Amino acid sequence: RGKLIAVIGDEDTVTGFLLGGIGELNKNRHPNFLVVEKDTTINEIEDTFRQFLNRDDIGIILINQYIAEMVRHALDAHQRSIPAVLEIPSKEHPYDAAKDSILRRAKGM
Amino acid sequence: TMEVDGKVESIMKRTALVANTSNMPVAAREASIYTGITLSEYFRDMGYHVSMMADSTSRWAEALREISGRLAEMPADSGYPAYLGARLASFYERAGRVKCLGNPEREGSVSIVGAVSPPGGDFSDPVTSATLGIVQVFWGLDKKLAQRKHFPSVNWLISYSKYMRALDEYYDKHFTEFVPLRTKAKEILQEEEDLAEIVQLVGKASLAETDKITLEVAKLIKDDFLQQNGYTPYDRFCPFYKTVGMLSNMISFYDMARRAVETTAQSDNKITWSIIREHMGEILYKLSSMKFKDPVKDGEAKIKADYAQLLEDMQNAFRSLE
Amino acid sequence: TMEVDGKVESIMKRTALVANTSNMPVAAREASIYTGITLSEYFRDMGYHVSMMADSTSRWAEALREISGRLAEMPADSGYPAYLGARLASFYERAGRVKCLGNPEREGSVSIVGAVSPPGGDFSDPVTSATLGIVQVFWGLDKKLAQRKHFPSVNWLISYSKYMRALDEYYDKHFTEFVPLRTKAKEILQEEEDLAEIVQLVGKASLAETDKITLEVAKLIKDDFLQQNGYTPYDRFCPFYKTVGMLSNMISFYDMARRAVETTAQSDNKITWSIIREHMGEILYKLSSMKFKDPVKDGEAKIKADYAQLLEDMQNAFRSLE
Amino acid sequence: TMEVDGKVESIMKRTALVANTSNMPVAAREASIYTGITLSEYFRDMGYHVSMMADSTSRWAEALREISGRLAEMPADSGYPAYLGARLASFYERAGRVKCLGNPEREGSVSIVGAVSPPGGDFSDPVTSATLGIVQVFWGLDKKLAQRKHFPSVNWLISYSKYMRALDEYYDKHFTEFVPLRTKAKEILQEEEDLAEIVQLVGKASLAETDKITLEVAKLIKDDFLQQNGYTPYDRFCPFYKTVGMLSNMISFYDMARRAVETTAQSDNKITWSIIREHMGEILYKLSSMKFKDPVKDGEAKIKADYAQLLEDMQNAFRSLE
Amino acid sequence: VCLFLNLANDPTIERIITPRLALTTAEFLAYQCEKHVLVILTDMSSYAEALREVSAAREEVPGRRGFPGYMYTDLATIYERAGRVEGRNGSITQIPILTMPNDDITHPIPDLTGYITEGQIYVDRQLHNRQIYPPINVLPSLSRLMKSAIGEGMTRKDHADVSNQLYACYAIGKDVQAMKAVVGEEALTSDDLLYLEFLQKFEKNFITQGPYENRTVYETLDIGWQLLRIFPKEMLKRIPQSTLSEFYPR
Amino acid sequence: VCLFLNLANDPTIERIITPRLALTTAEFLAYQCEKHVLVILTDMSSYAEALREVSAAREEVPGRRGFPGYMYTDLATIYERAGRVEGRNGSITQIPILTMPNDDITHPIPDLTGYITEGQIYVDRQLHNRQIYPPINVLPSLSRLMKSAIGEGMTRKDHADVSNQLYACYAIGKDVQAMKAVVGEEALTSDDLLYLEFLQKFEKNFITQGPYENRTVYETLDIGWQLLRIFPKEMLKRIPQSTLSEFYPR
Amino acid sequence: KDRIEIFPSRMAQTIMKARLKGAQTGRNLLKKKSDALTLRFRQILKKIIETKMLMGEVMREAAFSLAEAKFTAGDFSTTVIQNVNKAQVKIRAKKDNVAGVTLPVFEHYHEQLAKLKRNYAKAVELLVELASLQTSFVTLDEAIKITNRRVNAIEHVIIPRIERTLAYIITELDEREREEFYRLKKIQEKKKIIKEKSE
Ligand SMILES: Nc1ncnc2c1ncn2[C@@H]1O[C@H](COP(=O)(O)OP(=O)(O)O)[C@@H](O)[C@H]1O
Repeated sequence: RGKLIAVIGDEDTVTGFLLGGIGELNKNRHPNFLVVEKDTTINEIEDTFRQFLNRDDIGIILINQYIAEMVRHALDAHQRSIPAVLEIPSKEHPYDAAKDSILRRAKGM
Repeated sequence: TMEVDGKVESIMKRTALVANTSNMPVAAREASIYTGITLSEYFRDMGYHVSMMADSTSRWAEALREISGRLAEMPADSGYPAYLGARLASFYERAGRVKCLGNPEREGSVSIVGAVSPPGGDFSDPVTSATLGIVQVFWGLDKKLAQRKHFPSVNWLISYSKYMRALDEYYDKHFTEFVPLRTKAKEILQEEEDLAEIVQLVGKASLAETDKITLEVAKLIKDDFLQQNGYTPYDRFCPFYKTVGMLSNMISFYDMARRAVETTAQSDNKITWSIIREHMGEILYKLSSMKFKDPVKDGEAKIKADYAQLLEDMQNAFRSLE
Repeated sequence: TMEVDGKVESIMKRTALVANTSNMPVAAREASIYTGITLSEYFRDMGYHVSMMADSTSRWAEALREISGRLAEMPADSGYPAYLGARLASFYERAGRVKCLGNPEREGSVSIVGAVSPPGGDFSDPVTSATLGIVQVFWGLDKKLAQRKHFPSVNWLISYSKYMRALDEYYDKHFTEFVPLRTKAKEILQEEEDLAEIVQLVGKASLAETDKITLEVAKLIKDDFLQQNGYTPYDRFCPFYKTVGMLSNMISFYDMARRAVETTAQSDNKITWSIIREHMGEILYKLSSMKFKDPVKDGEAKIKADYAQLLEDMQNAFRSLE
Repeated sequence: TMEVDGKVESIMKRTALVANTSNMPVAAREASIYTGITLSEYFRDMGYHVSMMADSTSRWAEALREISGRLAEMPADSGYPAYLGARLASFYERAGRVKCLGNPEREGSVSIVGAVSPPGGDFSDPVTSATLGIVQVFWGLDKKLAQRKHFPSVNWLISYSKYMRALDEYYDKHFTEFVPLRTKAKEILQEEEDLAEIVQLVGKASLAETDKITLEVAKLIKDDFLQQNGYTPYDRFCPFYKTVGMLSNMISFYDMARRAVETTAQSDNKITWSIIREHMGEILYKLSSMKFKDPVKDGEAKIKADYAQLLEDMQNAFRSLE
Repeated sequence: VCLFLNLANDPTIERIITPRLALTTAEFLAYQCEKHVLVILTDMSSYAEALREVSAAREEVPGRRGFPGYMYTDLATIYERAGRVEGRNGSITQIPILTMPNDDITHPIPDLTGYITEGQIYVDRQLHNRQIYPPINVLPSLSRLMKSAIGEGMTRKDHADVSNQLYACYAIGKDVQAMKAVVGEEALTSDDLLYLEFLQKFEKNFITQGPYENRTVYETLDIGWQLLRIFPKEMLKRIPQSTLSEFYPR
Repeated sequence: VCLFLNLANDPTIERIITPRLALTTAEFLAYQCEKHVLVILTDMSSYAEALREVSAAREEVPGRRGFPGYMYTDLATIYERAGRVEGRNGSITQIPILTMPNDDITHPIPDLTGYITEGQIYVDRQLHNRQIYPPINVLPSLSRLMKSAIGEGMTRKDHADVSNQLYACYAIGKDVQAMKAVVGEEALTSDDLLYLEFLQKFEKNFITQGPYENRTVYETLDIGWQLLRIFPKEMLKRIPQSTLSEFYPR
Repeated sequence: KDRIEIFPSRMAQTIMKARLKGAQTGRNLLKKKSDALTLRFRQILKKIIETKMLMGEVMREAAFSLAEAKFTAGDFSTTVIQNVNKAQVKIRAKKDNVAGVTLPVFEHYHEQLAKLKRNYAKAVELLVELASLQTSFVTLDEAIKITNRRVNAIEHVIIPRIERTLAYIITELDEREREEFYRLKKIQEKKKIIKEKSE
């Protein structure tokens, strides 16, 4: 009944989060995580991301900064609050305060 | 008392008082304005410059409405007579500068400073509306500024003066630089008023360096130029040369700070209002202290020289910083 | 009919009617009030307490206005004669308690109840304005309560009675505990008036527990103490012992519930209005049904005992809660 | 000119003017009106359907007021004489369709179209109030719509015509399809009025999609059906076949848009107003430009065929959309 | 006390001449017997009604809102028979009392009274309903010449500062009540709670007096300081430190 | 130029004849000397108030706000002395300048003047305070003979359509401003932004004008077209496609 | 439109004055609500920036710990990804209250390599707070926009409407008084003329 946490990032970030204890397989065995390998394209990331948002038990969603930039349009379209989406750094790309889908709402920053 | 020829005479040697309270005959109250303006015209015709001050033309208008009601005349807009506007206009038309009648070539004037009382601060009643339509200056005293301890309490936003175009010639003759200084000061104050809302919306940290300069010189003008204490011996009376000198120094500081900020926006070592304040706290303190020059002890020459030295110091500091 | 000395007797045996329809001559409509008050004064002089009811002083004022117009007199505001206030005073002030003339000592009284009906419920109606400066009691009308069908429709916020001070002596000897109950009831009603504006403007979520007690006790008082249907066998006439007992129960509940919520505030076992309501819905229902006691069959002793039992149940239930 | 038996003949051959301009003697204005109507009656008795345009009955009422003032008569509301309503009613009562006098059986009419000029645009004016109690049709004009150049400025909300039930008999046999179109158009306009009252305070964010369609089709009807530039070759005269064809097309578009939106609300491919507007920009512009059809340059047959083609385009586009 | 009673059912011309009798007696006692007189003229609205009746008797047309056009002059004639005079140790203070009809401050009687007089003491229906006596609202009320009536040698050194701080804290307390009504009690800060406490204790101790509770102005200032000692010295920004250091302690 | 001057200090009743004298002269210069006379009657508010004074002295039946019941007829006697005449090559053009009291266009003076005259040029305080000269708010302004003074032949053939479209777009821009005051910037659609841009550039480039700048009618129409080109053709619903195709593209 | 269309009268004037005062009080209360919401909104915004900065460090430390772990344990990513089973850390919805607005928030709850587990548990502890902050931030943004729209609507539509209605009512009552004065003056003149006629 409680909410979960979802991850969309590199294999290393996914492994770290799983070691954190975030992943689970649902009744349909669907996972709440994804590893963005080079074999995975933008459309796949957008589709799995949409699946994560439509699912009602997801709760938090974590996306790497560069991945978030890749699917930025989907992030911006998502406007409701409950599916909390967070943009997190990576060893591949650093995190920057600018251009975060949530911080778009603030001009006093 | 007033100091004339170095002696402290009483202003009643040159003043007359048409004083009457609210229980006097209504005709006395209604004719008070006319008696005052006729005495003022008499002393204008003698070659003098008279200054008539009606303490509250609203009470005179109430007396006029009372007389109308007593005569059973048709009630015009909101009860006032059918000629309130005509009477006010014809009274204020008696003010002016004249080539006095008579053989000895003279020139007198009567300046009417008649005050009005808007109901609860509303400038829409017939008397206030007619007065504001007729008069050419409005000094708009505010209780809000009085509470803030900003004396004189002229709100400097609702006030206005339509004699600027008439005084352009006089300024250009005697005070050549005053007109641009006044225009710049007014625009600074308007910009500060407009930025007060942006400060609420995004805070001070979100203001540009030019906006910070505008705000921090608008504060300087508000607190150290417009604000003036009538009790102190140094700035109870501020000669116009002193006023123009202070405004010149303030607007010079503004312009050179703005120039520095704009011309260092292209560099990596961009200047900020904080940088300028840290470097020239002394200059800002001197700008705040320009008030404290005594026109009597510090003659016109000394005050002008001190303001010129201040300007030299601001130029040196800005040149070093820039 | 009425019960006097154990017998049902017609009301006509101590009642007189001065019937004056609207189509009767206006002069008769003007003299009707005077005839009524003269008969009332006559029976006051006998040593009786005469209760007089003027069906409409507004129609009396209309008669005065019409006669004034027919006489070609100059009217006051809204066309009434300028002596309307004088006539209303001459009529009303004939009321009062008096040591009647004549040697055999006696004390009579005439209690005038004048009915007013301004145009469209206007509170500035000249007849109503003249009335309010004379009458000591004024049972104003709530158009909202009338539309909601809340009877009596007295609007307890502007209606007033200046006889409370004179009645303090009677209450502190016969109903010693009633005055604080009335004070607390008025305070509660005013607090509800202040809170409803906010509940409807913004929302009900921010209310404190004490505010909830105030609102719900105000609903209780308004719906089941200030709401009296006069057509029922039980509520046609409410004896003052019934009134004071009911108000005592409601105010006791108010005080004790507020004590609970305040004492348990800043404590682990916090008490809220919801907890109280859920625990003792029976107590609230009994307080609501208190108005149903019928003095005719439920004697004074029975009603007082039932209200004491309700108070005991309230105290027991709050002791269990605490 | 108008065509009679295929020959063009000037319309001045049937128009008679009775001119009394504003600066011509005031007392003549009344006579003017009367003369006018009498002439109309004369041509009504021949069997002609006369139409009398009273350019401003407010000026006649003002003339009556001046003559009354000179007579020192007691005024009615706002100075007008006590017989203004009677005069207006007696003048308007001369309008009805009649079975003319005399031996040859005929049938005339005098349609009185009397413009009113309320001072200050306030329809509470005694002349306007008295006129609305007589006239069966009320083409109230709005100053705001005129300022937007929304001519004719008729306010579709307050205006009314009490002849619609008497004209449905004729519409059902000559324009059988028009009465439901009129009813739906008035429904659309009223719904848009309610939604605009809501939107002014809440905005369009929360509007239901069908409410958006109502708003947009109401804007279409206002800007492109109701308003009619009377100084253009195409909109100076709008025959009734045009007046009904344009309304039929707009109401058909409303019906189709509402059907699509309602029937696809449950489906995943939710059609909204934006989808329709993007898909049907050309069709919406064609509906807007329907007014530009020229009754004379383009024949009736051509206009009807073009409107039918626009209906076909609408049907095909909606089918291709759904 | 010299008491003049004009009952509602007594002639109205007697009502016209009542205030003139009262003020003639006040002038005799003040400017001839040299004693400080206080004239309380009750229900000037009833006097205005009598003036209207006499004006109608004269057959004059009604003025504004049905009252005589010269009502301003008549009210000025009544009120302005007051004040200190040169060379005489007596005075005449005036406290006219008005029944604002329809609670409309724009009505001619209260309007012209405010035009002629020098202050106002508002009796509030809200405080009255809340059962506070005297139900005198101190926010809309005003006394133009309060500054001339206070200070060292007249009332005390701290009268003006205490009054200003009490007014400021009362206004802030009303504002904080309005805020609490929207945010909730928990969301309020410590200073907001202090302001609410001061508001309650000010309406319960300062305003609420009781009919027969006579407080010397020193007692009034002591109560004011008891209420100001709710806040720490720093929040009393309208009281100069020279006064706080002397009167705040204890 | 022939001047008739009745200053503020001059007799009030004489103002009732100052217009007529002037107009009489104009008539002589126009219908007998065949001049083209521009008549300017300054402060018709003063003339109307003088007329009100005389009527009040005569106790004549008042209209709205105390003005005489015949003020329309008198103002018409003044205004209706204009226009051309058959067989005479002169004309009289009247431009009365009247001060609306309290900026109330419904006041009897401006209202009756608008009822009589053939239009009005509405000088606006909102524009003046913004320092837009001439502060002429075209929306409440009107010219009743514009419909026939423009078109093909005189001036250009897009004059009427351009004027109507400018009116519509200006009104919609004002409506968008009103809605934006409530719903804020972020809730405006792209069309609302188009209308706001049109309003800004219209008040900056069309209304705003130098005090000595003499724009020809063709320059005015070119400015109007350059403003209308903000919108796409489909958003200009007043202009028929025939005019848009020829004038819009350039 | 411009006016409420209540017929001019003293009762109507009183009703409109009461309505104006009520509208002003409601506007002030909604403005205070907007002020409270905006204060909490800016506090949460500053907290969000600070938490993003702190994440800038926690995530980096966790990633470096992951690198150190992989240095020894080898390629443990595949096994960790394959062995998911059931979540050991979950999120429980909670409510918070600011003015009358309810903010959704989250509860962290429990259902070399050891150091890596500790570091990523700490990272999740930080990111759950970040998610709660961002959810509250979005909710406050929406509520602030709605309340500011309400206040602007009041003070730009409703209050001006009532002020115009009051001005019109005052003008019309002045007109009624003027008409009554004219009628009474006319009656007085006629009475004087009749008295002269009798004399
Ligand atoms: N059907 C219409 N088409 C175009 N313009 C119109 C139409 N009706 C009115 N107008 C405009 O309204 C203005 C006022 O016209 P008119 O009716 O003479 O004024 P009034 O309302 O004083 O009678 C005219 O200048 C005209 O341009």
